[PDB]
Amino acid sequence: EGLNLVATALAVGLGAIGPGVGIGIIVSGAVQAIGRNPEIENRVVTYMFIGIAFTEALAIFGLVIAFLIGF
Amino acid sequence: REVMANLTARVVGAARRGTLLEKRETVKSVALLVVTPDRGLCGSLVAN
Repeated sequence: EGLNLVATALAVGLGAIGPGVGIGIIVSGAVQAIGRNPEIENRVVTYMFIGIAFTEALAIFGLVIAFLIGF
Repeated sequence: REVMANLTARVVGAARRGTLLEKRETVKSVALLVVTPDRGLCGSLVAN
């Protein structure tokens, strides 16, 4: 029936729930840390991104499913 | 003094120590605090 559309919607939404909060936490922490100490900026960002990216992998996984169920 | 010792053992960051703890490289201007007895008869100290 239309259960595949509900599946696609659930995949995208439930994938988006967690990564949004996590990425907010990452960038908030990095901004606060740089504000405290500027000279460490280029290091924390270098870690920031190699953290941040990992999270969206999960989200992207959902998006991948959000198409695999779609077609 | 030991409070200085402990705290300086930490916060070694030059930017963190940019406040007073920093060592000016140019040293273009310097200042001397001289404490001299107020009344004489002190002997050779006032002059020394």
